[PDB]
Amino acid sequence: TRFRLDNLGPQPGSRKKGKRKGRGHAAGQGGSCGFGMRGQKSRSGPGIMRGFEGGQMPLYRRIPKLRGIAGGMRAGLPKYVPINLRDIEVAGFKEGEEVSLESLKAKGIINPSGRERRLPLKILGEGELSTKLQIKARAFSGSAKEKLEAAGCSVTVLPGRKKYIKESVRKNLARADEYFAKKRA
Amino acid sequence: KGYKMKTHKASAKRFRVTGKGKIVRRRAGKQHLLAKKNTKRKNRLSKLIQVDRSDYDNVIGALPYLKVNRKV
Amino acid sequence: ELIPLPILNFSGEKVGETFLNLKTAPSETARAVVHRGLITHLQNKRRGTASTLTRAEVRGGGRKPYPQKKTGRARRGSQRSPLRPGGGVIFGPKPRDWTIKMNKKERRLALSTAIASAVGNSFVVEEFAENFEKPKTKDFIAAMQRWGLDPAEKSLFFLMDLVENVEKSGRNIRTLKLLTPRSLNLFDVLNAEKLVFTEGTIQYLNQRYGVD
Amino acid sequence: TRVKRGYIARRRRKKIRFFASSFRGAHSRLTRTIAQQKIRALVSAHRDRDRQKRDFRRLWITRINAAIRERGVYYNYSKFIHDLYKRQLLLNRKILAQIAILNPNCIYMIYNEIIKKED
RNA sequence: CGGUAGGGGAGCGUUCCGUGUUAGGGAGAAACGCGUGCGUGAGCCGCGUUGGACGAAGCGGAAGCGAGAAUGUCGGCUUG
RNA sequence: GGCCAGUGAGACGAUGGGGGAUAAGCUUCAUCGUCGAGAGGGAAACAGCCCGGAUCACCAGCUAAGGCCCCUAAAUGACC
RNA sequence: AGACAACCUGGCGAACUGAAACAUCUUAGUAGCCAGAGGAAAAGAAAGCAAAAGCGAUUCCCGUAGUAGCGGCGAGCGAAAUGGGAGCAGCCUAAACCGUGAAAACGGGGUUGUGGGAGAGCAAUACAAGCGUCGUGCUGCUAGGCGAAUCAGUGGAGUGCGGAACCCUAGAUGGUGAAAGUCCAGUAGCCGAAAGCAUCACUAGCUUAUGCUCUGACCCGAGUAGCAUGGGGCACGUGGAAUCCCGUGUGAAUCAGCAAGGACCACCUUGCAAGGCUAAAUACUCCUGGGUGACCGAUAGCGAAGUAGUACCGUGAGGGAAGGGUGAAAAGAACCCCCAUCGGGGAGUGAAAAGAACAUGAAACCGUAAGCUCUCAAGCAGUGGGAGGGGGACCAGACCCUGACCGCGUGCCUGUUGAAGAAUGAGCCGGCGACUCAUAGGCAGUGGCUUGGUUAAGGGAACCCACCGGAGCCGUAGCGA
Ligand SMILES: [Mg+2]
Ligand SMILES: [Mg+2]
Ligand SMILES: [Mg+2]
Ligand SMILES: [Mg+2]
Ligand SMILES: [Mg+2]
Ligand SMILES: [Mg+2]
Ligand SMILES: [Mg+2]
Ligand SMILES: [Mg+2]
Ligand SMILES: [Mg+2]
Ligand SMILES: [Mg+2]
Ligand SMILES: [Mg+2]
Ligand SMILES: [Mg+2]
Ligand SMILES: [Mg+2]
Ligand SMILES: [Mg+2]
Ligand SMILES: [Mg+2]
Ligand SMILES: [Mg+2]
Ligand SMILES: [Mg+2]
Ligand SMILES: [Mg+2]
Ligand SMILES: [Mg+2]
Ligand SMILES: [Mg+2]
Ligand SMILES: [Mg+2]
Ligand SMILES: [Mg+2]
Ligand SMILES: [Mg+2]
Ligand SMILES: [Mg+2]
Ligand SMILES: [Mg+2]
Ligand SMILES: [Mg+2]
Ligand SMILES: [Mg+2]
Ligand SMILES: [Mg+2]
Ligand SMILES: [Mg+2]
Ligand SMILES: [Mg+2]
Ligand SMILES: [Mg+2]
Ligand SMILES: [Mg+2]
Ligand SMILES: [Mg+2]
Ligand SMILES: [Mg+2]
Ligand SMILES: [Mg+2]
Ligand SMILES: [Mg+2]
Ligand SMILES: [Mg+2]
Ligand SMILES: [Mg+2]
Ligand SMILES: [Mg+2]
Ligand SMILES: [Mg+2]
Ligand SMILES: [Mg+2]
Ligand SMILES: [Mg+2]
Ligand SMILES: [Mg+2]
Ligand SMILES: [Mg+2]
Ligand SMILES: [Mg+2]
Ligand SMILES: [Mg+2]
Ligand SMILES: [Mg+2]
Ligand SMILES: [Mg+2]
Ligand SMILES: [Mg+2]
Ligand SMILES: [Mg+2]
Ligand SMILES: [Mg+2]
Ligand SMILES: [Mg+2]
Ligand SMILES: [Mg+2]
Ligand SMILES: [Mg+2]
Ligand SMILES: [Mg+2]
Ligand SMILES: [Mg+2]
Ligand SMILES: [Mg+2]
Ligand SMILES: [Mg+2]
Ligand SMILES: [Mg+2]
Ligand SMILES: [Mg+2]
Ligand SMILES: [Mg+2]
Ligand SMILES: [Mg+2]
Ligand SMILES: [Mg+2]
Ligand SMILES: [Mg+2]
Ligand SMILES: [Mg+2]
Ligand SMILES: [Mg+2]
Ligand SMILES: [Mg+2]
Ligand SMILES: [Mg+2]
Ligand SMILES: [Mg+2]
Ligand SMILES: [Mg+2]
Ligand SMILES: [Mg+2]
Ligand SMILES: [Mg+2]
Ligand SMILES: [Mg+2]
Ligand SMILES: [Mg+2]
Ligand SMILES: [Mg+2]
Ligand SMILES: [Mg+2]
Ligand SMILES: [Mg+2]
Ligand SMILES: [Mg+2]
Ligand SMILES: [Mg+2]
Ligand SMILES: [Mg+2]
Ligand SMILES: [Mg+2]
Ligand SMILES: [Mg+2]
Ligand SMILES: [Mg+2]
Ligand SMILES: [Mg+2]
Ligand SMILES: [Mg+2]
Ligand SMILES: [Mg+2]
Ligand SMILES: [Mg+2]
Ligand SMILES: [Mg+2]
Ligand SMILES: [Mg+2]
Ligand SMILES: [Mg+2]
Ligand SMILES: [Mg+2]
Ligand SMILES: [Mg+2]
Ligand SMILES: [Mg+2]
Ligand SMILES: [Mg+2]
Ligand SMILES: [Mg+2]
Ligand SMILES: [Mg+2]
Ligand SMILES: [Mg+2]
Ligand SMILES: [Mg+2]
Ligand SMILES: [Mg+2]
Ligand SMILES: [Mg+2]
Ligand SMILES: [Mg+2]
Ligand SMILES: [Mg+2]
Ligand SMILES: [Mg+2]
Ligand SMILES: [Mg+2]
Ligand SMILES: [Mg+2]
Ligand SMILES: [Mg+2]
Ligand SMILES: [Mg+2]
Ligand SMILES: [Mg+2]
Ligand SMILES: [Mg+2]
Ligand SMILES: [Mg+2]
Ligand SMILES: [Mg+2]
Ligand SMILES: [Mg+2]
Ligand SMILES: [Mg+2]
Ligand SMILES: [Mg+2]
Ligand SMILES: [Mg+2]
Ligand SMILES: [Mg+2]
Ligand SMILES: [Mg+2]
Ligand SMILES: [Mg+2]
Ligand SMILES: [Mg+2]
Ligand SMILES: [Mg+2]
Ligand SMILES: [Mg+2]
Ligand SMILES: [Mg+2]
Ligand SMILES: [Mg+2]
Ligand SMILES: [Mg+2]
Ligand SMILES: [Mg+2]
Ligand SMILES: [Mg+2]
Repeated sequence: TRFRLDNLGPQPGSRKKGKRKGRGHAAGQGGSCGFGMRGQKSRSGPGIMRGFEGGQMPLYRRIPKLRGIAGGMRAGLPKYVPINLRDIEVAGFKEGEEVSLESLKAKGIINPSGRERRLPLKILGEGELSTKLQIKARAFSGSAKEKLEAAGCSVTVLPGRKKYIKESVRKNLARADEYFAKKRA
Repeated sequence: KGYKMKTHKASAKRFRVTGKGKIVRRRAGKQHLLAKKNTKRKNRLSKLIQVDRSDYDNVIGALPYLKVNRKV
Repeated sequence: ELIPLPILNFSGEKVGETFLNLKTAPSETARAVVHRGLITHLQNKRRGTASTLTRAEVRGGGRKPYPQKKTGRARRGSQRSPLRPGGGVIFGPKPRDWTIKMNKKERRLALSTAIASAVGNSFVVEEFAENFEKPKTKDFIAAMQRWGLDPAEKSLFFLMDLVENVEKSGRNIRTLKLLTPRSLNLFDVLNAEKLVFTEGTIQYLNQRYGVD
Repeated sequence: TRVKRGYIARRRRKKIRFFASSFRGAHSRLTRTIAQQKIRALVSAHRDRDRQKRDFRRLWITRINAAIRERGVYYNYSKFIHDLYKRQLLLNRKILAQIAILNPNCIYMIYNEIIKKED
């Protein structure tokens, strides 16, 4: 029971031998090869387009384009990496531990790709967390931070990158705040 | 640089997929000539319908990158 | 480990015992894993050099019936084709690459399973490197025969070092393969009749492939 | 790796030709004809191994009818057989044909037993 | 347990590679010719008052891998 | 449901009908049988009528449809 | 100046085709043709990307991605930025000003961008870095040389076999009457260049060079940008159509400027067009030198293993074949006989005649001899029965050859509702001759991991391959334009 070049061999079923069409009848698909008699599908060469029915107006053409796509309204895209509390429970987090983004790559429960890399993090309530954790994320759902502050966890909300605003719009938006402030006081 | 399959684009502006993996489409005919179609009919033509099992082939064949479960 | 290994000094007496313990493929699929690993190895080795000419490569077309008989290549009224002699070759070989892929972990597994099948043969050695100074083949062969290796059967020396004297001294025996970890193949392990390790080597192998 | 067909063909052909030995004319010569002729031979063979089982019963019965008709004025094959059964004898038609030729007196006896008992 | 189009299962062979500078082989290999041999068959196994130097089995791998039809095609040879 | 084919020229026969001249081995539908893709026997021969659906061997036996003067298997049977 | 396979740049620039027709679109800025230069070419030192966080010339590979988009929104076409790698390199000039002239020129100064330079003053000075005649240098290339170790037996020949020995820093390879580490040429290893070539170092020399303060007046590439029109190209088909480049016509601004940031305007960020030049990473094979080959072996492999681009054919452009293997050694057969030569039969050479049209030598096809048999006969040629005759046996009751006479038996393929067809196809025989490969998508079968899985290019003692390489990618949330 030692291996050498000669006692080797594959597993039953692993490599199944291929049909060689056009050899013999008794074999397999001989003569016609399983293309039956004639006409377009038995002829050599590129077929007819996959989505095409005989010249009847094809299914895809007789149905109207999907809502937003149809005009060039940009498609909807995920803007956060959603995490539930389930995952944070299953993970090995001991008390006091910082969650953040980085420490979720550390334990691997999130593997970010390019688009996902460039993203922030958001927390979605599901499952019931038992521990006291220090959490950092750009956003939370309502049920999320409700369950978190119910369990005694500190919720650090990270600042998003400032939107540049020209000065005139700061003057407007501030004039507002001055109005509110002079009114309540 | 080999060749990779191309998504048939005119098929992908039409069909899409739901989270559980079934294909859906709009219904035909709510565009013009609505006045003479009753409201009830108009509502029926407003919703999203799962594509008939029959066509699943053609569709699937022309949208190779659509993630789809045929429920196996 | 379920079996010891003999450690022999340069004179051939038994100094000690070792244990080489590795990840084995579970007893059913062992054969197939190794097999696959091997197939892969040989098949990537291959260089597809076979080349033909298709119908469009072949020299000297014009599209017509031939005007006059070329003896052996055509007759008077016939159309040019693949079906002549000296015609193109339909579906002949073109230069390929044969290269396939396999999981790293799978690879490693084949290696381990092979080397762990080899424990019915293998010795260990006291790291002879110094005893060779001027390259001597005659000497190396002497040492072999003291260890119980017939310079016939194809044996494998897996060590850490290539000491130039050793390396050259073994360079000319067709049955020996002196392997660093740099070059270690499934192929050679499977091929070899007798396996031979140093101590440092056993320490290497039992670490890289060690079962946890 | 180019592969000439080599002998793989010629062997097959040869092993067919062996079959077709002693066919008159071009049936024993040309490969292409020989093929067909092989098939047809094999076919007739199969057919007539079935015909055979029909034809010897043909024969046997005929000979038996001849052998009996000699005794009585009014006696037949039909009559005979019916009489063999109502007397409970198992002899099949091959045996009665071969005993009709090769031991005639025996058949006379048998007839005398059927007669005695039907009496 | 009839079977065309057609689908599925189980196999045989050809040349080459691994084992392999293998077993065997001017005490005659391949091939060619033969068989009261064995296979459901593809074929295998045995034999040579031919032939004159290569090359199995097993366990695996790869294909310019199996012909009777193409007014196919190239040579050879008939008929008239 | 999944994977993945052919087929989308049908023929006659029984029956219900239409067109036609209650013409056509005509044509077009409807409900069935056989052929297609079915060998064997009966039909002189004879795709579509009758019997019957061929795993294979036998120099065994009983029957179906159909038959029993001679070619050619069986009664030159019986009684009206 | 001409020649030059492919690659490359520029110029002209199709059509069949796809769209199941076709006209926009596709094919494709492909082929072809012209011109041009190189061993690579081209591109290239931000009037660039980006987005409020940052990058830092060009090219090429992986990936983003068949995503954003474009499209008779049909057929189809199809990016980029971030990210990973390979590879790295930055420089000259115009103008202001100062010299010389009547100029046009020459000489100095001067070259940058979260601005520089000219102008006006005051400090620092020696090192650093870049280029390079001449020359012994180093190495390599273009001739070479030295180079270990065996004998006899075995039927033509021994390298095979049996039996003894030995070398190995050499067991690559080719040859030798027959397969060789030890017979030859060689290989490892080690030596060698008067002359020329090449990469490198050094090589007199030639080059450059800093520092701060004040000054918005002087410069910062004009028939240019832009605008109106006509187009072209950008993935992007006139579209809201930016950026890029061109015909016709108009036509600015100099840093308190100008351009870009996908109509446009404001604000901010980034950059400095209308002057040039530059190595590497990448593409290719008429070739040269090494290497390997699950490549061919005379119908194959180049069209060509012999006069091969020949013979031959064509006015010409152009087309374009065939013919390999006596033996180890010609030892190629003295001499006699038939005898005008060829050809033959002996003898002689040879292991064998293998005898020159010569190696194995299938089938068709042409015969010759021996066994049985046909001249009253109707037939896809056979088959089941087997009269009579003949042959090699050892299980002699069997096998083989022939075949009196009876029965049954409508060639094969293709293709059809259906064929023996008077339906197609094949003179015969032997060769060649067809669901292939690459890259993706889906499904199944097997493995491997599931402490989720996996690497791409890239690197590797040449390949393979250990070991790397987490950029990516797939699975972990959906709904909704
Ligand atoms: Mg295949
Ligand atoms: Mg099959
Ligand atoms: Mg056929
Ligand atoms: Mg098929
Ligand atoms: Mg056909
Ligand atoms: Mg069809
Ligand atoms: Mg076609
Ligand atoms: Mg297409
Ligand atoms: Mg619309
Ligand atoms: Mg969506
Ligand atoms: Mg993901
Ligand atoms: Mg999902
Ligand atoms: Mg509307
Ligand atoms: Mg389908
Ligand atoms: Mg051509
Ligand atoms: Mg060729
Ligand atoms: Mg070959
Ligand atoms: Mg072939
Ligand atoms: Mg006979
Ligand atoms: Mg049955
Ligand atoms: Mg069946
Ligand atoms: Mg079939
Ligand atoms: Mg074999
Ligand atoms: Mg072979
Ligand atoms: Mg041997
Ligand atoms: Mg033999
Ligand atoms: Mg061979
Ligand atoms: Mg055999
Ligand atoms: Mg075999
Ligand atoms: Mg020889
Ligand atoms: Mg073998
Ligand atoms: Mg063989
Ligand atoms: Mg081929
Ligand atoms: Mg032929
Ligand atoms: Mg003809
Ligand atoms: Mg011919
Ligand atoms: Mg129809
Ligand atoms: Mg019809
Ligand atoms: Mg048809
Ligand atoms: Mg009818
Ligand atoms: Mg009717
Ligand atoms: Mg009625
Ligand atoms: Mg009437
Ligand atoms: Mg009627
Ligand atoms: Mg009719
Ligand atoms: Mg009935
Ligand atoms: Mg049919
Ligand atoms: Mg039927
Ligand atoms: Mg019938
Ligand atoms: Mg009948
Ligand atoms: Mg019936
Ligand atoms: Mg039955
Ligand atoms: Mg009866
Ligand atoms: Mg009768
Ligand atoms: Mg009567
Ligand atoms: Mg020139
Ligand atoms: Mg010129
Ligand atoms: Mg040149
Ligand atoms: Mg066109
Ligand atoms: Mg056209
Ligand atoms: Mg095409
Ligand atoms: Mg078209
Ligand atoms: Mg068309
Ligand atoms: Mg280069
Ligand atoms: Mg250049
Ligand atoms: Mg720079
Ligand atoms: Mg610059
Ligand atoms: Mg990059
Ligand atoms: Mg780098
Ligand atoms: Mg740089
Ligand atoms: Mg200067
Ligand atoms: Mg700025
Ligand atoms: Mg400034
Ligand atoms: Mg100054
Ligand atoms: Mg020498
Ligand atoms: Mg020597
Ligand atoms: Mg000797
Ligand atoms: Mg020996
Ligand atoms: Mg010799
Ligand atoms: Mg040699
Ligand atoms: Mg050397
Ligand atoms: Mg200034
Ligand atoms: Mg202009
Ligand atoms: Mg305008
Ligand atoms: Mg304009
Ligand atoms: Mg345009
Ligand atoms: Mg534009
Ligand atoms: Mg720009
Ligand atoms: Mg841009
Ligand atoms: Mg502009
Ligand atoms: Mg232009
Ligand atoms: Mg200006
Ligand atoms: Mg900029
Ligand atoms: Mg400028
Ligand atoms: Mg510009
Ligand atoms: Mg510039
Ligand atoms: Mg340039
Ligand atoms: Mg030839
Ligand atoms: Mg040739
Ligand atoms: Mg030959
Ligand atoms: Mg003579
Ligand atoms: Mg004369
Ligand atoms: Mg003579
Ligand atoms: Mg003689
Ligand atoms: Mg002699
Ligand atoms: Mg010969
Ligand atoms: Mg007569
Ligand atoms: Mg006669
Ligand atoms: Mg006759
Ligand atoms: Mg007869
Ligand atoms: Mg008949
Ligand atoms: Mg007849
Ligand atoms: Mg017809
Ligand atoms: Mg015919
Ligand atoms: Mg027909
Ligand atoms: Mg017809
Ligand atoms: Mg032919
Ligand atoms: Mg004909
Ligand atoms: Mg083939
Ligand atoms: Mg296909
Ligand atoms: Mg494939
Ligand atoms: Mg696949
Ligand atoms: Mg699995
Ligand atoms: Mg790699
Ligand atoms: Mg590399
Ligand atoms: Mg590599």
